[PDB]
Amino acid sequence: PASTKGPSVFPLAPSSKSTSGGTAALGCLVKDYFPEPVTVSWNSGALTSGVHTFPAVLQSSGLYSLSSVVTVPSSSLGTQTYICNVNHKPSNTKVDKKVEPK
Amino acid sequence: PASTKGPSVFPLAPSSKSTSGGTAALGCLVKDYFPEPVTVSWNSGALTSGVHTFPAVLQSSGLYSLSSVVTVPSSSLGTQTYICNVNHKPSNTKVDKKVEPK
Amino acid sequence: PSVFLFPPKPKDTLMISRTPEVTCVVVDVSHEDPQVKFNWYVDGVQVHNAKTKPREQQYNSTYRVVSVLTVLHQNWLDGKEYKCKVSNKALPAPIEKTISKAKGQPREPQVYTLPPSREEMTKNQVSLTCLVKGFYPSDIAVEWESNGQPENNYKTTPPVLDSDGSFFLYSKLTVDKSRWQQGNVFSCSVMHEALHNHYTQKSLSLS
Amino acid sequence: PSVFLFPPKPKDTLMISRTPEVTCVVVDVSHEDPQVKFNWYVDGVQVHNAKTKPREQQYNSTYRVVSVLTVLHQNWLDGKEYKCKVSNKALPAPIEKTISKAKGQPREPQVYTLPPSREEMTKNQVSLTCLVKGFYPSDIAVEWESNGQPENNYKTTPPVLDSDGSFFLYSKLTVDKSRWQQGNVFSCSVMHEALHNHYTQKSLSL
Repeated sequence: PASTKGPSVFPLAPSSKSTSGGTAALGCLVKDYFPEPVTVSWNSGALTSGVHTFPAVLQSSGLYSLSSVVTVPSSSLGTQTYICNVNHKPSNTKVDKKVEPK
Repeated sequence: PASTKGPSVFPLAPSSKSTSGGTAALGCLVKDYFPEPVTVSWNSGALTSGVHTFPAVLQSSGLYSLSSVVTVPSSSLGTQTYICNVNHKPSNTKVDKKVEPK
Repeated sequence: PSVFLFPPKPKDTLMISRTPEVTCVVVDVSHEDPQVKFNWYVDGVQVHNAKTKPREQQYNSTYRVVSVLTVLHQNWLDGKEYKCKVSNKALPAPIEKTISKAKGQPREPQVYTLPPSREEMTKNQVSLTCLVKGFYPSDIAVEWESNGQPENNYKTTPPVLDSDGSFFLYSKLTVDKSRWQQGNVFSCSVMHEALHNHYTQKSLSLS
Repeated sequence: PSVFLFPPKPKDTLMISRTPEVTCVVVDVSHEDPQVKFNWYVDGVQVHNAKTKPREQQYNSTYRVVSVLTVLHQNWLDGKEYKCKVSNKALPAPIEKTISKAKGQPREPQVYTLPPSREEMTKNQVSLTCLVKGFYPSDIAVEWESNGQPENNYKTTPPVLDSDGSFFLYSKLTVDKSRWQQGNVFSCSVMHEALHNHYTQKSLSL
């Protein structure tokens, strides 16, 4: 019956080994939607640098699945906050999801 | 009923953090025997230097209690191993006890 | 802010196939002013860049910035000098470091093989020695091989300044006494600027 | 700041004939900030002047008040910890530096002498080689001799860590191919803590 199914937004938390003043990587794993597309934009238009919105993959289930990641300092993991705006135009679904640590 | 009661041998540990090049002191606390005597040896006849087998004391319990100590390097705490041979002739009790850093 | 210059590895500049590089490391670049500017010079020329290549990182409570300059085997072998200039706003003046191969005419290394002492072949393992003397500069590389493969239980002493002013060292390969007796043949390969194709070789056996 | 402790020379602690010494060196002391004080501690004890003796400076524009302490071969060999405690006005706090000999079961060294290579028999000078391995700690003294007399033209590589946590090094004596031809006998002397009488001697000749 469903022509459309909104997507589920889960936080790929930064690596707890972190330190030194080094690189960390976080993200927003956008799982089990259909149909394409899924635009992923970060903090709503202001953190575009180092961002790689990966191509969607068709699960043996038939629902879609895209990983959306961003490299930022292992030193800005605490003050700033990282907000992934996954906008799903087909199902009219908008789910923001906070990416903060474990 | 008991004419005799063997003694308990416990290790007065130096330390396991040890190192530098100073003095450390270890030992064998021989507690709650009767009757006197308690001869105390170290490694069975070979480390007599710096050894002070303290006089036995009569606890308000009536059982005896002697401290048997030896000054050796803070630097030979790891390789000399230190073995205290507490031979209690009245109760026919011989308890060796290893003295070592916890 | 500290800066350390690192030269390419001895083999890198001896083999055209390898890639020799000069690395400039900067440690203790405060969290506040992480801006770091590199300027490279090859004999005082290139304030205007070159190959160059920086990256950026974070540590204890400071920053570490690495810049890498690929060099030309012959520029290095021809004694050219490489300058790394590190400018940081949190620095009174820029810090400059410079490196190159030691100055001096290149002397060919003499490589000799030395079998174990009679008094050692009474142990399960012996020592096969390879003497390399009279070379200059000290940049050099030593290796062992028995058959079409490397022997990995050996050690090389660091180079030592002889009375000559040339350099000498010893590499000690350790083999199961059983092998050395089976008539096996070993060989140490020495790589130096002064050797024909930057490489010579010597064999050692039990005959 | 700037303090640096130094251990005694290996040969000094192995023979009572010589006197070992822990040398505390402080660099870059200012003209307007001299007055350098010291304090030596052996395993805690001694806070008040022990048997020390420091003096002499002048440099590139700085100081360097080097203090020196007499060591007891036994004390050092047994591993007592020597602590130099410097104190300066132009210094934020009291700097420190300690040191004891490398810890670990000592291991007697194996000494082997090697003839010059056949291939080297083409030069006006040859190489007498002395191998020394299996020793721990790394403190070691190596010398050469000929029928009672000392050899000057020799060089010894520093201690290198082998696979088993032991050390090895090579000593190299340079001698006239003639002397080696005449059949003279050369000897490699090795001083180390684990050697019976702190000394062993190996010979080589044609």
